[PDB]
Amino acid sequence: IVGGYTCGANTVPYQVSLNSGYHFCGGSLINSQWVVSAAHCYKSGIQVRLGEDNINVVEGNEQFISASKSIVHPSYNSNTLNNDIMLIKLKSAASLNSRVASISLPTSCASAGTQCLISGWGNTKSSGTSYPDVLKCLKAPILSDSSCKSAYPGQITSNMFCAGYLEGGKDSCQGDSGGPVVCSGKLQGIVSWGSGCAQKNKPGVYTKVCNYVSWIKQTIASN
Ligand SMILES: C[C@H](NCc1ccc(C(=N)N)cc1O)C(=O)O
Ligand SMILES: C[C@H](NCc1ccc(C(=N)N)cc1O)C(=O)O
Ligand SMILES: [Ca+2]
Ligand SMILES: [Fe+3]
Repeated sequence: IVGGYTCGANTVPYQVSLNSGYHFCGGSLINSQWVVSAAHCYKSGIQVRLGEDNINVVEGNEQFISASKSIVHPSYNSNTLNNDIMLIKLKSAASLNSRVASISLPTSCASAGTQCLISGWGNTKSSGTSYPDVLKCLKAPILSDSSCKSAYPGQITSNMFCAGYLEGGKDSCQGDSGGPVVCSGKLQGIVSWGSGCAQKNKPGVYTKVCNYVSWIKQTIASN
């Protein structure tokens, strides 16, 4: 996260870190046994780390659980990033408490102007590389479809939305991928892509979760 602030230990209880010997993507806990992340975050040997703040130190409250299976959306296109969503089933159910909790799925899509919270352990620099130890936070508004499409001509599908600031300086970044975009207590987006990080006129692009609620429920119900 670029231009954000330190969230504070366990203030974002649904945030998870996907780990394979190092943090490589974020994710969101939606129930005791399932996590939602981005399809481009797929890889074998994923360990889900819940209740984390400092990802380099065991401070307590952490729960490390192996992924039993990862389900990338069948229509995911790695070239366009359309349908960039993936479900991860935990080998064992997580112990839910004040520090580890699930986030609700949306019942309706969010409108432009809606303020949301984006979080992650991704790069904090727009021009360079600097990964944080603790979780970073950023409040960003969902942009209008017209502004989003004008920023990324012919690259925005109905399953994506832009959020952030056109002036630059504040944005999600590499390492934040798969992480949550929560608005009014509901998971509305997943950190997907963008052009560089925090660049002017190049807001972040996110997977529009409200379009996948039925798919998520039907998939979880059959697995
Ligand atoms: C999909 C992945 N990119 C991820 C990615 C994530 C966040 C942003 C951003 N500035 N908000 C830009 C990105 O390009 C990749 O290019 O491999
Ligand atoms: C900045 C660089 N991402 C580059 C990038 C380029 C094109 C697309 C796309 N819409 N097909 C997505 C991306 O995430 C990166 O994440 O390193
Ligand atoms: Ca830790
Ligand atoms: Fe990218």
